[PDB]
Amino acid sequence: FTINAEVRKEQGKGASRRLRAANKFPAIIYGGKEAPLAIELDHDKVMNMQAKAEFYSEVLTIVVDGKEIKVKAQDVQRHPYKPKLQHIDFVR
Amino acid sequence: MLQPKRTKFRKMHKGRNRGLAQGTDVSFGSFGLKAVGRGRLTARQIEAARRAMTRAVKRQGKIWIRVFPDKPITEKPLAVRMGKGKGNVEYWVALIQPGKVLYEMDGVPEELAREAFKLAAAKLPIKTTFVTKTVM
Amino acid sequence: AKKVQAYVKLQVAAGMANPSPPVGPALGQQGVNIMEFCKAFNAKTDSIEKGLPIPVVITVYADRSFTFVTKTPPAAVLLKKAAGIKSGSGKPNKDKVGKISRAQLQEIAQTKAADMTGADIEAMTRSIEGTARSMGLVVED
Amino acid sequence: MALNLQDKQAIVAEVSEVAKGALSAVVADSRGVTVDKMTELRKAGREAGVYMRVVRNTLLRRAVEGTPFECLKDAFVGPTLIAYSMEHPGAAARLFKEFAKANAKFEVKAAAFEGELIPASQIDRLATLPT
Amino acid sequence: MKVRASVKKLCRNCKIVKRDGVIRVICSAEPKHKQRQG
RNA sequence: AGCCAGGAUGUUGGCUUAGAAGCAGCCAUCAUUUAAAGAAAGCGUAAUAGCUCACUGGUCGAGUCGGCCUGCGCGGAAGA
Ligand SMILES: [Mg+2]
Ligand SMILES: [Mg+2]
Ligand SMILES: [Mg+2]
Ligand SMILES: [Mg+2]
Ligand SMILES: [Mg+2]
Ligand SMILES: [Mg+2]
Ligand SMILES: [Mg+2]
Ligand SMILES: [Mg+2]
Repeated sequence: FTINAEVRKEQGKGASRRLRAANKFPAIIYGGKEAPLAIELDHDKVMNMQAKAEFYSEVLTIVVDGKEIKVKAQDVQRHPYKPKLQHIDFVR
Repeated sequence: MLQPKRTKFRKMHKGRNRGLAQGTDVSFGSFGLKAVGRGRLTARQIEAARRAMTRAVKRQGKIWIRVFPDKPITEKPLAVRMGKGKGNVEYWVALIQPGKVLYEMDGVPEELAREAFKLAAAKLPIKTTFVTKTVM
Repeated sequence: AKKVQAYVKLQVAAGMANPSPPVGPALGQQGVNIMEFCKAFNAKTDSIEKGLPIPVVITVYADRSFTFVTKTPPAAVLLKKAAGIKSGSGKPNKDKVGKISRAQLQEIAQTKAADMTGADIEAMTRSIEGTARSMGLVVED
Repeated sequence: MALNLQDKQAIVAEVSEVAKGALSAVVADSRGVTVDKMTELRKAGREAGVYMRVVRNTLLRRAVEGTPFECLKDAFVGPTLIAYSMEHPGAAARLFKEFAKANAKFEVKAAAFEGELIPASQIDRLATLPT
Repeated sequence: MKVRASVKKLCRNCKIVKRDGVIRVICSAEPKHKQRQG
């Protein structure tokens, strides 16, 4: 339950689709007094991760720039018909 | 055959079936028949696919129908010229965008829930898929 | 001892001599006649009990008659007079039909030991108890 | 078949029986009858109880993996079907002959009754045992 | 045989074969289950 | 992949006695002998019998399945 993830730089419709058509997908980490953090991460991992019921309950440690941030999945966007994720909201 | 019990207006415009669906998550039951394709389901098709599920799983289990028509479709009689009024309402349809869960089952095995939805999917025009009630 | 020459068994309650509607054709399907299963069949039916199904081997030969040795009546047909209810199964888990304890079935188990095959008495005990388990008789252990 | 652990359990169970044992006997029912099955194993009940595991699994590497650790002469017995009937009470019991005696009493054949290991011998019908 | 556009495995012994471009379903038990095309 | 290989005695068990009887309709879904076997997944029966599938298995010898995600193709595909 540990995933490496990159920091986003371009963010919008155009970037997110380019990203989402490259085996990755956008997510966001937020919580506490700190600012939110936009987080690009790989699809094929997190797709296999969510099959387990622990994923949507237990604490996940997301690795960003070396730093491991502790979070829980608060919300998630499925793709309308295809079995694949679009976006995840990680509460801290 | 499903149909609205009374309506504000008898006849409705054609409109356009665009965008993505809204009833995407499997809400009530365990399993569900999701519409991959785009189109419109007549009142007859829904009943025909319901009968095909209901009779496959027998008395046991429970079924939901998430789609309901509420859109009247007019049709002009044979050998009648154009104009001279909007045609008469023949049948009723439900507009189906991609993602829409049509049916949902509960209280049955996973292997025997699929076999039932194939028989339903065979009745429908739209290309469909099987979906399970996930968390979140 | 010979292999499968033919001998298949199949008969009703031993008291009912010369069965034509129950067995009939299958009794004298081979060269063995119908009349013998009446004189010779009731030779060892009268010793134990009548109104009871008891199996016998039917090793037919080219002579005329057949050699035979008997065995033992079935589990459930014994568990009508012994159990109490003439019926047995029907709807066991949905609706428990009856019940029997270990003390009766353990005692009834060892009386068939001439036919029954096993290591100890307690071995066959739980089997011959077991035969109750699916007549809606969840064993009262 | 189940995991490496489940199969290791079965062999490691068989190896512990050889540690607390002595005499053994082969048996091969090429044309077996389930009435015979309850004579040579019924015997085991007449001895005492369940412990006498016949264990018919002499595959070139299955029960012969336990061979290297316990009694190396049984590797040559591997060819053709064989069952390693391990004993427990009584040193050199009467369970060896009964397989040969049952073979006559309606059992078709019995591996040519070759035997296992007490003086490291081959096919010998031996009435000379402690009784 | 049948020349249906949706051939499929009917019984256990039915077997799918691609002969000369065409997909066939040859069977051992019932010669009825023999079927071409699709 | 094959493959001499096992895959039970009572269960005609009860229940609508026209038999349902491992495989039509009512649930149970025994436990023994055990290297194993569900009182049964399918075929076959007026029902049996008899073939098997899960499975103990005896061999050969290490890669095998069944789904997803799919980019190209295939059939479906008959007119003057
Ligand atoms: Mg409009
Ligand atoms: Mg809409
Ligand atoms: Mg909504
Ligand atoms: Mg007019
Ligand atoms: Mg040709
Ligand atoms: Mg594959
Ligand atoms: Mg294609
Ligand atoms: Mg043509």
